[PDB]
Amino acid sequence: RQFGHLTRVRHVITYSLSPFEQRAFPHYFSKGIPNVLRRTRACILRVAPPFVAFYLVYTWGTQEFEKSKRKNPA
Amino acid sequence: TLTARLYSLLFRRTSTFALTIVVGALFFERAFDQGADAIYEHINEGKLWKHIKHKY
Amino acid sequence: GCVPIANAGDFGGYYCPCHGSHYDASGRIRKGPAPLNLEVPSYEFTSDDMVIVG
Amino acid sequence: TNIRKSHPLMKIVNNAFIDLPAPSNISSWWNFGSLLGICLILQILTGLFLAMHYTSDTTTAFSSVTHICRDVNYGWIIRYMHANGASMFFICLYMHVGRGLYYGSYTFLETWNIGVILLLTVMATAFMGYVLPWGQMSFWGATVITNLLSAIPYIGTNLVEWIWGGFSVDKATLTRFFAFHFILPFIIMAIAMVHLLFLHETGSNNPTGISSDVDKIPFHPYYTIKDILGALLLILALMLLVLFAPDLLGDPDNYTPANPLNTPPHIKPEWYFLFAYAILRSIPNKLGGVLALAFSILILALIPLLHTSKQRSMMFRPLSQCLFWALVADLLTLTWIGGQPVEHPYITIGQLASVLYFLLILVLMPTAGTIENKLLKW
Amino acid sequence: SDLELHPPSYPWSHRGLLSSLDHTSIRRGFQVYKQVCSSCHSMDYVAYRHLVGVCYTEDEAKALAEEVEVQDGPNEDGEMFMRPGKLSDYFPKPYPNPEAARAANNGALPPDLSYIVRARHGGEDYVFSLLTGYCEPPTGVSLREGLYFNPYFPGQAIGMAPPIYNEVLEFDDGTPATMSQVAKDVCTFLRWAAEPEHDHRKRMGLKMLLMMGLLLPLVYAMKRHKWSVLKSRKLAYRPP
Amino acid sequence: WLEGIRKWYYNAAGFNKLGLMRDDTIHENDDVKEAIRRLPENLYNDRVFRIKRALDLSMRQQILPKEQWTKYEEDKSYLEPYLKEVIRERKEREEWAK
Amino acid sequence: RYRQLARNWVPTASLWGAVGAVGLVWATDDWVPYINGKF
Amino acid sequence: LVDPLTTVREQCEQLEKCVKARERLELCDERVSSRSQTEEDCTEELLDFLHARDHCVAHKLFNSL
Ligand SMILES: CCCCCCCCCCCCCCCCCC(=O)OC[C@H](COP(=O)([O-])OCC(O)COP(=O)([O-])OC[C@@H](COC(=O)CCCCCCCCCCCCCCCCC)OC(=O)CCCCCCCCCCCCCCCCC)OC(=O)CCCCCCCCCCCCCCCCC
Ligand SMILES: CCCCC/C=C/C/C=C/CCCCCCCC(=O)O[C@H](COC(=O)CCCCCCCCCCCCCCC)COP(=O)(O)OCC[N+](C)(C)C
Ligand SMILES: CCCCCCCC/C=C/CCCCCCCC(=O)O[C@H](COC(=O)CCCCCCCCCCC)COP(=O)(O)OCCN
Ligand SMILES: CCCCCCCC/C=C/CCCCCCCC(=O)O[C@H](COC(=O)CCCCCCCCCCC)COP(=O)(O)OCCN
Ligand SMILES: CCCCCCCC/C=C/CCCCCCCC(=O)O[C@H](COC(=O)CCCCCCCCCCC)COP(=O)(O)OCCN
Ligand SMILES: CCCCCCCC/C=C\CCCCCCCC(=O)O[C@H](COC(=O)CCCCCCCCCCC)COP(=O)(O)OCCN
Ligand code: HEC
Ligand code: HEM
Ligand code: HEM
Ligand SMILES: CCCCCCCCCCCCO[C@@H]1O[C@H](CO)[C@@H](O[C@H]2O[C@H](CO)[C@@H](O)[C@H](O)[C@H]2O)[C@H](O)[C@H]1O
Ligand SMILES: CC1=NC2=C(COCC2)C(=O)[C@@H]1c1ccc(Oc2ccc(OC(F)(F)F)cc2)cc1
Repeated sequence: RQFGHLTRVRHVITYSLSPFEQRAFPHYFSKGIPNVLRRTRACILRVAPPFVAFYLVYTWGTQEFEKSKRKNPA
Repeated sequence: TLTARLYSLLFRRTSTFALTIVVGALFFERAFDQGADAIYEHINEGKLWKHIKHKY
Repeated sequence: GCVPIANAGDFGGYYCPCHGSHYDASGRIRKGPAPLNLEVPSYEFTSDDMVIVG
Repeated sequence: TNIRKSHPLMKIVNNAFIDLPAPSNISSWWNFGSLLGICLILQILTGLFLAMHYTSDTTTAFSSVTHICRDVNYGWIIRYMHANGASMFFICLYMHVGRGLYYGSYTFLETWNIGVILLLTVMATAFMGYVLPWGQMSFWGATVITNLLSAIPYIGTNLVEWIWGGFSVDKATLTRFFAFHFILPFIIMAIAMVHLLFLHETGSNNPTGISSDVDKIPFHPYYTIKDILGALLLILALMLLVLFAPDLLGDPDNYTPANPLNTPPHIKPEWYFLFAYAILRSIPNKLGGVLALAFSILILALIPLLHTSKQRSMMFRPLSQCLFWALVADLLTLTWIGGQPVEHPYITIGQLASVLYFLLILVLMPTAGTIENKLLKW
Repeated sequence: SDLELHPPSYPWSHRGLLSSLDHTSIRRGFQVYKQVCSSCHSMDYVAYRHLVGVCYTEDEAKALAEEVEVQDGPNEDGEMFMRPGKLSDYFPKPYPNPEAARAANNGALPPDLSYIVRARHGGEDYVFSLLTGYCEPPTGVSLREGLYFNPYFPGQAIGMAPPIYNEVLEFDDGTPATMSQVAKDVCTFLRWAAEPEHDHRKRMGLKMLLMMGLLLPLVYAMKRHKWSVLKSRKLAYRPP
Repeated sequence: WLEGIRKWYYNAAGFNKLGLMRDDTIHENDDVKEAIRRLPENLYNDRVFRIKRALDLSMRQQILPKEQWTKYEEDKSYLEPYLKEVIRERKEREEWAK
Repeated sequence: RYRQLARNWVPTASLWGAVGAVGLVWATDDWVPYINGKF
Repeated sequence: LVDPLTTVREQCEQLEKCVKARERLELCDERVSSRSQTEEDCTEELLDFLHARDHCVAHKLFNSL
């Protein structure tokens, strides 16, 4: 299937502008920083929790290996 | 504007845009090599053979 | 992996100089790191005074 | 009329990479396919150059490689590239597989299983390549791993000895691994051709998981520019390693020639196999460990049947998203464990991580799909 | 045994990302190998030629080569002879095989030094702290004899006698030959021996970083331009 | 209650933020294909649009204003009737062929 | 009903199972007389 | 001729952190020294001593080379 019979669409208007009429980076920081924050707040409670737990299991288990290699008074 | 001058002079004809790029790469190669080299050899003053070779 | 020295060790069999292991005359690891005993291969005693290892 | 559309050869290239209707909204996660192609070309070129200088005799091999690094012109950069290249390939591979899982791309069954095979094939390739220098790790790594096939009852011993071509990993094994390592990338190229051929039947998935026929765009120039950008970033990365940190991802024992009499303190394979090493090491029994190792990879093939969600992609599946990232972190943990010596606490961390892995794929994420379904009144 | 003391991190003149090896230090460090280490330890991957352009002029290197006796291939009669070394000869093996080396060292084989920096975790930091790390056993420790106490070695019992101490050699440049100074210099040479490319690679690193500084925003800008058509577009649904 | 969780989940899912309705997100197997195919002009073009909209937003890594988000209460199952019947039909042909 | 009233591939897959058995046994090389029965 | 390393080692042993591991070594010397039948050594306490000294040494030593 190629452009021409992909699907059937009715009543939709697409307006756009030549790249040479426009800025490459419209309001890049003023819109973009807020947007990136928004994006991160959205995902961090899904993504970050596991990696926290990794860091912890790795912290703990690395130091449990430390301790067990030492001597204790007995 | 400068860019206007450049467009009409160099970039409009595609044969010319190419001729620009090969010639500019030539001067860029020489320039960039020479400058980055000097940057490295100043960052590493004294430590290179080419800095100490006068002694032998 | 080093070569045990024969007729030596706490167990009068094999003592590794390396990480200090002690094999008996049976080759069995007695005192040291060496995970398991010495490696017992496949032999057959062809003649009364001949042996084949392989 | 127009050559790009008619000519038998150009038509294909046009249909494949210029006028291909791509979704408007594929993310950076769809970069990886092209990048994998680059990885593959990269290895073949750097590989070919190395092979003009290397020898696969036990006696000459270690030194022939170091000869590349000392006396061949630019041999050093080429060699380090082919080695960091192998890492970049596995990064690209695991990212690529990630996207498959999260966005439900695996619904494209033929594409997907070809892909599993690509993975296996690249795995074989890199396993055998790592042996080629004949360092301590190369040798003892290849020995331990190939020996697992000994645990196959009835035929194990015979089978491993036939692979070796003798009674240990020795002269005959290295020479044949060189041969295999050379021809395998070629076969990978064809399989990859086919991988694409099937993808081109459906076109691409996208992050919404929702059909995108109402908003496709010609591949060129949107995705030509974007792949190039990605390739730059891959090159940035590759060369950062080669030029700043060439040994960062390797083991130093591989600078010590292979010695059949002195076993290294900790034997590990390359990092890209560590998760599977750790699963294998968790099982007491040796055939158990083998079948677990095989299943940790082949399970990829089953994931299509384990899909429960009425939605294709995890974009709108919060519970599934959490579980997905759990699996990812677990694989980071499995990797950590696999790089560690078999002692407390790591033995038990590893066992847990191994359980968690299979638990997630076979029970938890299926369930979550279903819980989500009920939360949506379907 | 099965303990720690992993090396601390000494601020080598070549630790820095864009920092080259100190070539004067390499020259001194060669001397340290030549006069001290080369009695026990091979370095099979260096030839006299490799010193040229690095720490020795071409004829200086030739002088150093001529100083050694090397065997050469069969003459007319079909006999082996000895000759003076050339640039083309590799730095000579101190014994004709490993078993010979063992007999001479109480059964321990001294590792070749070609890659030693590279084939030990910690590299220069490890090796430096090894040479300068020799101490008297702690209370309760008794080592088999001819194995020495060194906290930086695996197991702490090393079959190498402390090879390094003040005025152990004389420096061409006349730098104060203190123990720490000679351990630094030999380490520097040992890094170079393991990785001749260190300087070239670091130069390229710089040029790669520079080109990428140009090319990454450039191509990124190209991307945004093409895609601006799409980024800007506004959609309108208009059923009758 | 059950409904308290379902409402939280809906907002978490977040398809509403792109102005999609639940039925827009259903993965298209053969049954679903057919249900869509039986949609009347109004309902079909509406879907076409909602998805154009969402896809264009996905591209931009953007969402709608909250004012514009699909409300939990207002989200009708436009597709279920068409689909329930497509499936009833299939189940029938299955039955028959045994 | 009508599948189960298939199961006509059971006697055909019986003969295909002997082809699989005998085939693996031929390709791989005692109690068959003559052939290998007399090594 | 004085090795600047033996200088700096002495300077580093001044530090508070070092003195604490020095105490740990002292206590262990008594303990192992005074018994005739047990199996302890003081490797552990020595090693963490050297660790504290040597991280200190590293910072300073190189200046004077
Ligand atoms: C308590 C103390 C101890 C701490 C431990 C505890 C941990 C607690 C914290 C939790 C940490 C774990 C959770 C992860 C982070 C939180 C979530 C998050 O990432 O939110 C992003 C979140 C995701 O957005 P979204 O819309 O929800 O979904 C993303 C889309 O799917 C697609 O987005 P798109 O299509 O718009 O494309 C852009 C996208 C593209 O995303 C991708 O393609 C993914 C990967 C590519 C990165 C981006 C392209 C740049 C190329 C990178 C490589 C080039 C060389 C540089 C050197 C590499 C560095 C080592 O870029 C990103 O999203 C950046 C995230 C990349 C994260 C990579 C993870 C690091 C690996 C570490 C492994 C652990 C071992 C360490 C060993 C060290 C190494 C030897 O959104 C944003 O932040 C906005 C996205 C736009 C980017 C903003 C600006 C960043 C610049 C990007 C380029 C550089 C990225 C850095 C890469 C490597 C750094 C090391
Ligand atoms: C000479 C011997 C070489 C043998 C191998 C063959 C190589 C081909 C070319 C080599 C010489 C370099 C000259 C380049 C020709 C000029 C390119 C061009 O002519 O076409 C550009 C494509 O390049 C772009 O995008 C470029 C952006 C992406 C980066 C790709 C650039 C390729 C670099 C050339 C490699 C040189 C090989 C050296 C090997 C020793 C088109 O871009 P635009 O659509 O904005 O222009 C619009 C047209 N206007 C401006 C004239 C109105
Ligand atoms: C789906 C059901 C799941 C059940 C699985 C339970 C286990 C029983 C299965 C047994 C069959 C095993 C044959 C496949 C090999 C799997 C192991 C594997 O990944 O081997 C690769 C080589 O790839 C190779 O050897 C493969 C190269 C090309 C061969 C193509 C194989 C076709 C299968 C694909 C299925 C879609 C080597 O990786 P390693 O070096 O061992 O990894 C190092 C880890 N320490
Ligand atoms: C035998 C194979 C075994 C199984 C394969 C496992 C795969 C290994 C994993 C590698 C990473 C795969 C990436 C998965 C797809 C990314 C999905 C994603 O980007 O999700 C983001 C959050 O992003 C983020 O937060 C992006 C951060 C990326 C995190 C880096 C990954 C760490 C590497 C671990 C290596 C062992 C949310 O995006 P969406 O739901 O699309 O919504 C977009 C906004 N509306
Ligand atoms: C069919 C043609 C293929 C060409 C591929 C096009 C590459 C497109 C991307 C380029 C990335 C830009 C960064 C490159 C930095 C180049 C800087 C530079 O001059 O470095 C080179 C080494 O760099 C390097 O060697 C760095 C090069 C990194 C490119 C690796 C990617 C391609 C893999 C090649 C594997 C076969 C040599 O510098 P010097 O030795 O000082 O030589 C002085 C000048 N002649
Ligand atoms: C035997 C050994 C065990 C150790 C295992 C170690 C490795 C994995 C460990 C931990 C991962 C836990 C992930 C839980 C975080 C989920 C809760 C949360 O923080 O975020 C929820 C997401 O909702 C939701 O997703 C709803 C909550 C449902 C989450 C399911 C938790 C299952 C995680 C897997 C545990 C193995 C809310 O966040 P958003 O909806 O993004 O909105 C944010 C603003 N409210
Ligand atoms: C013979 C008296 C020697 C001289 C002179 C030098 N070294 Fe040595 N070294 C020797 C032996 C027998 C061994 C093996 C030690 C063992 O425990 O088995 C070594 C070892 C080294 C090592 C390896 C450290 C490790 O982790 O394995 C290094 C880095 C080393 N030697 C360096 C070295 C240097 C720099 C010398 C001159 C300054 C030097 N050695 C002299 C025997 C002898
Ligand atoms: C998927 C593609 C490939 C991968 C993943 C790959 C992987 C590897 C790996 C991991 C090594 C060990 C690198 C090292 O640490 O030294 C290696 C070495 C080698 N590879 Fe490949 N390789 C690939 C393709 C090729 C091809 C096509 C050739 C030759 C035609 C080749 C030739 C070599 C040679 C000669 C070596 C030995 C030199 C060296 O160790 O660097 N490779 N390969
Ligand atoms: C040599 C290795 C591989 C190469 C060269 C390769 C190549 C590609 C390319 C070019 C694409 C299209 C671009 C993209 O969507 O990223 C792609 C897509 C895909 N590949 Fe791969 N691939 C490889 C390995 C794999 C593996 C291992 C899997 C799965 C285990 C896989 C599954 C897929 C899937 C499902 C898609 C479709 C993604 C989508 O459209 O959403 N591939 N591959
Ligand atoms: C918590 C109880 C209080 C007393 C113990 C306190 C110490 C901390 C808890 C762990 C105790 C160590 O005791 C135990 O040792 C064994 C042997 O290495 C390891 O455990 C492992 O044993 C073997 C390893 O070959 C595996 O078959 C087994 O499946 C696994 O659990 C763990 O390290 C730990 O479960
Ligand atoms: C076809 C294709 N469809 C889609 C996407 C993205 O998603 C939409 C579909 C793509 O990114 C791509 C793609 C794939 C490879 C590529 O560059 C090559 C080509 C060939 C090559 O060598 C090889 F051996 F493989 F032939 C190495 C890299 C460029 C583009």
